[PDB]
Amino acid sequence: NQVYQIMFIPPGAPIPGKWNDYTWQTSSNPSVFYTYGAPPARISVPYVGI
Amino acid sequence: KRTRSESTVESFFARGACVAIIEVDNDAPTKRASKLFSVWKITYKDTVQLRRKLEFFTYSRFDMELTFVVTSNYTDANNGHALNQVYQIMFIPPGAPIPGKWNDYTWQTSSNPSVFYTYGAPPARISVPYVGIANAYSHFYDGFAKVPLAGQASTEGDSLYGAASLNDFGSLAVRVVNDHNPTKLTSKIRVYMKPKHVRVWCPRPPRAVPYYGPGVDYKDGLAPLPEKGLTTY
Amino acid sequence: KRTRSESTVESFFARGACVAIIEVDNDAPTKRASKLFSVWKITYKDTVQLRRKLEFFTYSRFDMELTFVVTSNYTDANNGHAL
Amino acid sequence: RKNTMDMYRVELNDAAHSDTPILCFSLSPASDPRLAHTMLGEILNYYTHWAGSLKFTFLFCGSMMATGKLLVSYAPPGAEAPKSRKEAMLGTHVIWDIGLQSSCTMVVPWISNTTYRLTINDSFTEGGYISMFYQTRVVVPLSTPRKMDILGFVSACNDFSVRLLRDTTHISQEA
Amino acid sequence: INDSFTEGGYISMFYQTRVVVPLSTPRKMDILGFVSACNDFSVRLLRDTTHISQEA
Amino acid sequence: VMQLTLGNSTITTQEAANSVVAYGRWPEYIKDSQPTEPDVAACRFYTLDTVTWRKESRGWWWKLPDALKDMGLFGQNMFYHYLGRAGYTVHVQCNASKFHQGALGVFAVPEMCLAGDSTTHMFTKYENANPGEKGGEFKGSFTLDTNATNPARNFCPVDYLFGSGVLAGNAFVYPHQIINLRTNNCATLVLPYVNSLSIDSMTKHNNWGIAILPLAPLDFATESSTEIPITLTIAPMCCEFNGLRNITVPRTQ
Amino acid sequence: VMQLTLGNSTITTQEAANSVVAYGRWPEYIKDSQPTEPDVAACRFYTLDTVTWRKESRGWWWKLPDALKDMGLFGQNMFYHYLGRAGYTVHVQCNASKFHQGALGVFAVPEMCLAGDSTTHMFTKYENANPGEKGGEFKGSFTLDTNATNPARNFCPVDYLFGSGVLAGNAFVYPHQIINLRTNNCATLVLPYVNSLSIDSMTKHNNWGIAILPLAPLDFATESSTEIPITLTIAPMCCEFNGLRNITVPRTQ
Amino acid sequence: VMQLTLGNSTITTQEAANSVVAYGRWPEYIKDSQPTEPDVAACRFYTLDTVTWRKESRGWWWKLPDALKDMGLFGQNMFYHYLGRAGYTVHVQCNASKFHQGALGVFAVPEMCLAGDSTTHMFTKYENANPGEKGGEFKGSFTLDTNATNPARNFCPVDYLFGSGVLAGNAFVYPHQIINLRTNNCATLVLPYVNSLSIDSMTKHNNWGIAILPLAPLDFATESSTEIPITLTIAPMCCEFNGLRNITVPRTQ
Ligand SMILES: CCCCCCCCCCCCC/C=C/[C@H](O)[C@H](N)CO
Ligand SMILES: CCCCCCCCCCCCC/C=C/[C@H](O)[C@H](N)CO
Repeated sequence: NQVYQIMFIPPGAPIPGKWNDYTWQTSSNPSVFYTYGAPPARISVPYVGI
Repeated sequence: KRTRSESTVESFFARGACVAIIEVDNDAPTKRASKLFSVWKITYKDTVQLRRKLEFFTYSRFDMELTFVVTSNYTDANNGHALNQVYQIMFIPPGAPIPGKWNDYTWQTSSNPSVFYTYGAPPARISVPYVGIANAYSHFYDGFAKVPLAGQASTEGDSLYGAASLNDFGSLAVRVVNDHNPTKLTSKIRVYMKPKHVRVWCPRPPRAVPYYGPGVDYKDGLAPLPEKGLTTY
Repeated sequence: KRTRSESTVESFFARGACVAIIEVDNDAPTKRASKLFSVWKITYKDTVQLRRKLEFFTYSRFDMELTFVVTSNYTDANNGHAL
Repeated sequence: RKNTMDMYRVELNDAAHSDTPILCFSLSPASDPRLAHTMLGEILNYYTHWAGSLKFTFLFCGSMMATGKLLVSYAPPGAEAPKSRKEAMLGTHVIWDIGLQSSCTMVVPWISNTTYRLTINDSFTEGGYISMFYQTRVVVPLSTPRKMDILGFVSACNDFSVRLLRDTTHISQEA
Repeated sequence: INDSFTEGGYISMFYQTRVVVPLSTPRKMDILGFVSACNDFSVRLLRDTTHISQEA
Repeated sequence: VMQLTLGNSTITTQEAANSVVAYGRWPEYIKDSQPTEPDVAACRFYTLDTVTWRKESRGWWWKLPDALKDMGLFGQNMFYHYLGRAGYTVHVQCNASKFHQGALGVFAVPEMCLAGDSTTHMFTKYENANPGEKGGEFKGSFTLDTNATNPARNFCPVDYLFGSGVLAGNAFVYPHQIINLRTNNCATLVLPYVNSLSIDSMTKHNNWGIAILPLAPLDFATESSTEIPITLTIAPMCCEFNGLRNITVPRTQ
Repeated sequence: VMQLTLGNSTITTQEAANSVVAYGRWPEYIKDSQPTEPDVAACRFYTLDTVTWRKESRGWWWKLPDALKDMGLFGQNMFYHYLGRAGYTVHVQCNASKFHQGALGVFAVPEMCLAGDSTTHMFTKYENANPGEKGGEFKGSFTLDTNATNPARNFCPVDYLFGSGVLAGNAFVYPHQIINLRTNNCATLVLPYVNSLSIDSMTKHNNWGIAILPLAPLDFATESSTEIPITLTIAPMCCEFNGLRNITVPRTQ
Repeated sequence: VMQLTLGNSTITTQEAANSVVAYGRWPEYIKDSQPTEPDVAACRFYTLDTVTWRKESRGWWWKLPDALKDMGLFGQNMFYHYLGRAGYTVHVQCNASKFHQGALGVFAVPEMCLAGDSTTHMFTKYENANPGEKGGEFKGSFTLDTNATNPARNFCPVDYLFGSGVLAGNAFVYPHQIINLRTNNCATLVLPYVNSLSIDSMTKHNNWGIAILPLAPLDFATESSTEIPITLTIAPMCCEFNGLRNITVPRTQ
């Protein structure tokens, strides 16, 4: 079974360079973990326009 | 425009962050090169994101949520498929037995909290309250556990700077409870820490150089500032 | 500093502990060496943690919760996968 | 005397006064071998954190004619363990007057730098030391035993509490 | 982040007349700069920093 | 114009810069929510070794209550009682004339942990991490102790890293004062007791650190060299001691 | 000074140590929430065989109501009625002079199960697990019965294990008394009925055990040997018997 | 039965003889008609060197607050503060059995001046007039020191002269206690501060003297020799210290 990670990178945040680099620690970056076969992941975000 | 709702301590710290990855293997016991069970000492200093966030203040209080994200894979593709895996994560507080074998008495969980996970289920999540012996968690300790005294032998009374007294918060032992599959399987569990009800005291400046060890030591990379002209915009 | 909330009888005893492991096999009945079904006599004395905890007192009353953690595996890797 | 009855007794004689300690041990109920096997130690072994004061009692099992004076001192943490009565009398202490009372109880105050102490061997939460010395001597008349044993007991106070339940280190199982 | 969309302007420091010192006085003098936020300062959209790294 | 009167000691100055109370709280005794209280017998000013400020000076650091280990009754009570609690009043004096140049930054750091000089982590010994009344010095760069046979086991503070891997510019986050030779020749700090416990050992744990950094270079007229004495006078406040026992004699050398 | 008056018996002593009521409850008759009540006819003191205390003594143990099986009306009612219930009053007498040394520990143990001497689990017979008025003795070490042809099928109590694999030091958890020869030469215990049933068989189940251990060695002046009689006098309380039937004759040998 | 609880110390005895408060007044702090108050930190019992009572013993003497010069915080405050004031609680322990004989007289003497051993008047040095914790001994006769080259400069107490040219029988004028081995094995005295000044130096002046005399010969059964330990435990009361200054280090030898 496969597990997928989807990480949000806001402006100015590090861009992952390798598959297992520090940027995936998700210290402050919102992240969603999905397990194959589960109902599709859903998230909500408010108005974030400057 | 102020609001200051996302700048609060709760908002700043209430974010999941990976602190450790525990690797285990499902294989025949006769293969001494395989690790059937693993033990990891609980600590946030193995990472850099949450460590940097926490070191912004000298003292803190908070409850914790632990999340265990489990993944697994095969070491070969010529042996069909294996059965569903079940994982056991046991908490070992200070003074409790450390498992020595994959199926020893320590796994009976007579009084040790334990979590059982079935592969494919939503990641296991648990909550723990403040368990600090002191009145607040300390991220820095300017002192020694043992103070050498006059007349003592040179081989006694020695302790590392800061040592660890309040930091002895137990360990986690991870194993597979299912029968050993004929084909070796490799599993990794990511531990995510999420603090709640965070109160902080004694703010500290942000770290400037790379972290080297649980302490404040540094060896290289001490030139973070780049070059820029004095009168250049 | 006293509280004495985790030192109560409920807190001391309200903890899950493994007492027995029942092993079964899925195989052809013609193989007399395989056990298609198993029978286990209910008792807490097969272990040592819960037995030691319970023997702290001569008499006791309580309700019980049983949890069954099931695991399974193959005896071979050259026969694809089972249902 | 290990693993028999004799380990439960401490010997005393009518020798001349000496500053050599009669008894010595460390306030580590969950780690010290002499206290880890007591009910207090066994209960503490099930928990990671503990707090509160303790009562240490000593009973004299000599003859009626036997009389004497003894000192029981508690050295707080962070100091070199007492090596003689002179250092012992610098801290909290009690006088056992054998001849008026056959038993003496001493209360260990909760002198600690942390809210709770750990049930493992660590210098972070040292509980101090407890020592027993002679005051003058044990005095016995003619036709009286010259070797007399005393019995020690340990108990928890009303403020004692434990937390962080955990497995013990005195339990094992095959396979 | 560095973008021309939200330029904050520039800050510059110039002489007005000069630095005047009498005899037997240092002729090279240093000044120290400090920056702080005002009472109306606020932030949002928490994100990871760009001054942090970890091996592996 | 400032007058600090405490116990049987008094310090009068006419070149002060008011004062800052760390975290806005003065030292106070433990509230309810046998103790030993030396009171005025210990709550008085003691003068530590005067240091010299030169053009090449990189900074100085002291630990508290470590610096008061030998200051009479306070140190005696610390070595006689297992646990203790007390706030501090720190006074830094740096005399200068109208022809002098420079500025000092005084920082009161809680849990002032300093980086070691050895490859092994936290390998500094107690005897080198507790200098005493003499404090220590800051270095301009990181030097690695390669003496494997006999490691120095000393700290290796770096001035621009503040000795803890943090840029010196951010050191102002801590309670701090600035002694500018053109406006004031002395400064005062009030540090309340800071710890995760109400009381703690006075020998195993250090509560505060005092860091004096040369925020601006020292200069005088057109002379090629000049020296300025810097004096550090510290007084304990709300002394409380607990757990009387045999005297503790920390190892030296 | 103590006087225990019960039924037609009275025990007077002037060297007692007050008394302890096990679990803080005196024996009482069954409440509502044809019975036979011998009353004073059975509720009286009976003296068991006096034992000898020597330097090599390891301890003694008795079972109740087993020890009263032959004590007149109480035993007759136990053997005539299927079920029964009764508390106990235990009195231990150990006379000594001012020149004697030693101490005895009297422990009242509910469900005093003792380890067997055979490899087979719980293989002790009824005839050896019910000594009667003579009780038994404790051993200083565990001896394994290898007589496969004719196993002894007796208990193998160990003094420091309390006979049940538990350190003797913890035996004070049970209701207990200490007879110190320098303060008191006798002790008394009050044991209420303890069981999971309101009434239970008086022949299949034993309710209490009395263990006398030598907490301190026995010595006298400077003599090389000395002996002290120890007497155990027990009285049933609140006797109740039920299920009248033909007399029961337990097997012997 | 007596229990003396003071500071962090407690003494329990069952062979006391009540107690006598010297002059009928307990120690009290100075009334109105910066001070240092160690309180419980100093007001506790300290045990002095145990002495041996033999058939040839002539007596022992100690000086206060001299005997407490090395007893932790009390001595530290005495050597750190110029002036001081404190009462004393003295406890003398002399264990004995029913077969022992003898009696001790404990006398609390204000201004206990002792005769010297030299022809020159008052020629004893400070180092010999201040023995410390070890006190001194009484002699059975007066011996004149003829060592002109190196005079001993020590005291020459005489038991029957009380060391001051006064018959020992009149020594009971002072506050006193009698430890009779057949009635009590210990005694207690409460000595308030006595001087012509409210406060006085703690190093130049001695406030009290404790004299232990063998009022009756020591004997035991029919043995030819016997020894009895005598313990002297002293606690300061209402400690007050004044005039903080540099530590005083009295000369020795
Ligand atoms: C794993 C967590 C993922 C979190 C996803 C957060 C992304 C937030 C994106 C906000 C987008 C706002 C909607 C777009 C607005 C308009 O289309 C643009 N202004 C015009 O292109
Ligand atoms: C299978 C059950 C797992 C149960 C997990 C319980 C672990 C409890 C750990 C408590 C950790 C407290 C948070 C850490 C505090 C600070 O970071 C330290 N004082 C500084 O390192």
